[PDB]
Amino acid sequence: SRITKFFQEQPLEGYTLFSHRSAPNGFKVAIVLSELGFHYNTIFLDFNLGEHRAPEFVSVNPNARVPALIDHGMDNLSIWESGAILLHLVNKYYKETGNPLLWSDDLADQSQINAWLFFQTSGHAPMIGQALHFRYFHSQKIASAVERYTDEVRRVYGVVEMALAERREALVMELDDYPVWLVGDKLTIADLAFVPWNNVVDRIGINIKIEFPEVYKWTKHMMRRPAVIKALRG
Amino acid sequence: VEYSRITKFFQEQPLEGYTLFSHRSAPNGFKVAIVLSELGFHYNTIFLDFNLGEHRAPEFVSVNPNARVPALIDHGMDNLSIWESGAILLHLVNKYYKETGNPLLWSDDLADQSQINAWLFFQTSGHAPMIGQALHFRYFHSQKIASAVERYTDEVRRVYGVVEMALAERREALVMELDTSRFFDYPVWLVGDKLTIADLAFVPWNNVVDRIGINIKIEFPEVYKWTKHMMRRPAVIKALRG
Ligand SMILES: N[C@@H](CCC(=O)N[C@@H](CS)C(=O)NCC(=O)O)C(=O)O
Repeated sequence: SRITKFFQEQPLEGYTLFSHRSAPNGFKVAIVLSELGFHYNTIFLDFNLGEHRAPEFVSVNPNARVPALIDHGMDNLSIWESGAILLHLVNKYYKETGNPLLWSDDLADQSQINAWLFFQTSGHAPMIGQALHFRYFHSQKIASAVERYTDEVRRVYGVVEMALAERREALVMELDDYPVWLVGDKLTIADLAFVPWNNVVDRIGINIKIEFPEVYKWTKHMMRRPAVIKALRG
Repeated sequence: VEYSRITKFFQEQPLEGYTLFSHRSAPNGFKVAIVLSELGFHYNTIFLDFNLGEHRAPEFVSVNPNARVPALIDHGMDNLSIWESGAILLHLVNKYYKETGNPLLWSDDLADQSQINAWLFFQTSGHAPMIGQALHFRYFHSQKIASAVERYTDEVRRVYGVVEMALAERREALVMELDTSRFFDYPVWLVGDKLTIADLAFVPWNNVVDRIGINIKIEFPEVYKWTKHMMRRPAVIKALRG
């Protein structure tokens, strides 16, 4: 219950992140949190000891998974889905700052960003997770099952790859080496949501540098960003 | 592969309003319709013929790069195009909010918005997909894999447990909040003690789970009442029916 008295004298400001030393989705919030300049504690839970299943924590995230973020300033608000946490942070920053950093003050851009973000957490992350399970942890080796998800994951990358190619193509049509982004010709939580998972697809035989050119650049760019490194060391 | 029809659509696009690209067996398609309907937004639905490869129409893969449904076009906003059911809902509730002043199925307070998304993502991230895999192995995979079918059926029963537990707490709340009992059948919601897109998002699928052998009414009491109130609403009925 190391989480108990952590709930009897909580901070007056700042944030407390609930992640795991390997949870890619946990890294999603770290990166965004660092990028926006928010100061935050980080509590790494141990799945094996079942800590993400203990009472005091599912009181924070009923689903009992990571990440989960306590917003101390907002009277210790609890947000749990990584996607929910990102939209909360960029919203929170735009409200305090007046500058849509990693976000957008335009409605059509927000929709396009939410689109790529929902697509990421629902069509990209889950499938990868599934691919990982059948290749490394499922109670039995079943190729058809692994192929299913690795294939789907390639379908997804093909989607983003073609998307980035059109953006590039659009840029290059500037005949009178630049980074490309999914929305608004600017980096947003739409792009950063993919990096944590992009760095792990090799464990399932997907070579981005060889298979997805525009994606390799897109992600080489994000990986070179301090915050992404400044919090990817586990 | 005949999408000569879909191509015609993109040359003569309506002035303003909304067009929805869905399919008669797409729960997520109806999740959109249901909300598009609760907010009073008029719209025409195009049911893409996947068998004819209409979802591969170059014109359609520009609106929705992922060639999947739903997909909503906001003609009013210069034919803008949103493609994730979750992204479509948020578009609607925000659009509705700045155009009326009243956040129907939404919330005007930052906190409540975070809590609504939480459930919303949970529904699009952990609910729909697992139900899609359970359904896949139990019915369409290339071979029988009982362990794969059990794995996903369990996840669906586990996520349902989360919602059920969530709704149970909300009930206990209201109760010991005016009984200082009859109020054991007063409508309850996930956030703000009001119906929101957080709640509605689930109804389309909640009628799909019998196919994987889950009996909500017998196994999820709180969920059962929850879905039944939403099902009695005129706007919901019109949506699922059309
Ligand atoms: N839909 C959630 C997924 C949460 C999730 O599955 N998190 C993983 C870590 S990436 C976890 O908690 N795994 C522990 C387990 O499954 O027991 C999100 O995107 O935040």
